[PDB]
Amino acid sequence: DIQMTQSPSSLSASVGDRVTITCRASESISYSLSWYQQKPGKAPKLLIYNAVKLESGVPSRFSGSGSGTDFTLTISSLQPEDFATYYCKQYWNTPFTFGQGTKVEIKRTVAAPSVFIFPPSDEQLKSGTASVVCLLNNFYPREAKVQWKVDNALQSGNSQESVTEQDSKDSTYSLSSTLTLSKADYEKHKVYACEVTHQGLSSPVTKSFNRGEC
Amino acid sequence: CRFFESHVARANVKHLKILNTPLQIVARLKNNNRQVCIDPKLKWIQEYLEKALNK
Amino acid sequence: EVQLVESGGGLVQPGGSLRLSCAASGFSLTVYSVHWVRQAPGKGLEWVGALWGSGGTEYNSNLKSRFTISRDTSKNTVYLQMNSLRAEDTAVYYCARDQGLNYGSLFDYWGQGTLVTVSSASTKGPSVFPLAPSSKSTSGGTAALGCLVKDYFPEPVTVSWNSGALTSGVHTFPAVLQSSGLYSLSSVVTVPSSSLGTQTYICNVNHKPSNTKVDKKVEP
Repeated sequence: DIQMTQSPSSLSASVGDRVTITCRASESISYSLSWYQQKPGKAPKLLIYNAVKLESGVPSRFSGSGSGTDFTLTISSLQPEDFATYYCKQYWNTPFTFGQGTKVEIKRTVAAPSVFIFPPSDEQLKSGTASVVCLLNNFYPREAKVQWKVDNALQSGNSQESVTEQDSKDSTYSLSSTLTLSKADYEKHKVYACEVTHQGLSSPVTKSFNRGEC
Repeated sequence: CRFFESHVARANVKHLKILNTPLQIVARLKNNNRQVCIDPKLKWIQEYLEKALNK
Repeated sequence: EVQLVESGGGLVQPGGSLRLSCAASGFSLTVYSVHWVRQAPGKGLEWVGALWGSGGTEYNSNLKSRFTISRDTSKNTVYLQMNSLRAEDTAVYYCARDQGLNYGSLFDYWGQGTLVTVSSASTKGPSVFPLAPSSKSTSGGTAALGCLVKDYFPEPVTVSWNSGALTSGVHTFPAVLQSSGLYSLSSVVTVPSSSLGTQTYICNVNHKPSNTKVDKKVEP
């Protein structure tokens, strides 16, 4: 069984940079190798087949070469919409086998996150659980720090973070932070604050609300 | 035969068909069921013919 | 105009069975071969098996024949029968048409994908809560509102805004499995704080495995 392997697993380059992705086979596959592009939540899109053939409709900034056990996909000029995971597929022998993928991220100028704080709605409080949500919007790089302060006390072990995939147009991210505590614990405090530290921030931004207000 | 179809994957070949001089090798393809003329001097054809002749 | 549509995805118990469909239009199964490919969540792609136009079947040997690929030419539809499922069989299941080039099998047309989850857990519908866009006194930059889709199983959940009228500014976060074993996500949207005082924002949550659909209007 031919196993395909790719290098590297991830990479980040700028708009206009040449980028290559290696595909190795555990065994000779001649020229029977293809390249697939897959954006988040979507199906793979065929790019290169027969090692070097570009299929109709695919921009010629994509290019392929190689033979035997070594193959390579070249993106000659990176575009913001190139954000995707790139897979190589071998159709020389059954079972047809895919590489584990290569993650391509777009490098861009530092963008500071716009921050928002959301109090738990009264409709939710009925069930007995409060969810406080901090929203970090449209920032780059993706590395950010978010701390929860409840009446100026540092929280730990209650929050959960989630990040969106990179934007296909402006290459930014968005991060949500959810603080989860019971109805009892929520109603024994006042100030609920979200402190955000980021590279685009000259100074950490803090968004906060009280309790029981409009 | 004729000319030789280039870069046909082995996994796409159902069986081989040797014609009586009209080497003439024809491959039956699995994905589209066509009959394609294969290149006799390809390495994987020479190994395929050995498995059939019990060698 | 070639269009592939999967269906039949949903929750299954371990050891259980399931069938998927793939209705193809714009081309004939008698001419073109069709393949099944699966992808575990956050993982790689795995070729399940092939269905030729001739047409016989080709399978991936590593699946232990716990799957069966079938065809009904009169419906121009392909099937995949899944038997004695494991937790590891939880994946998005695509079908793809074989381009039919002499080179070999190449997937030129794909379906949207359908998600099979294998778990002993019970189905639960999402409670929908509003994330109120409190200004709270600053209006000039973009305001932020959304919905809190909490406590549901299993994936996926479809979130929209104003029946699709809003196509920009919306971030629907990937669900995060909580300690309870129930998924949860939020769907935010940045809109001009100028209105607000005019535009009415509604979120459209849909959870097919639970048969529940909730329309929640988010107001300041």
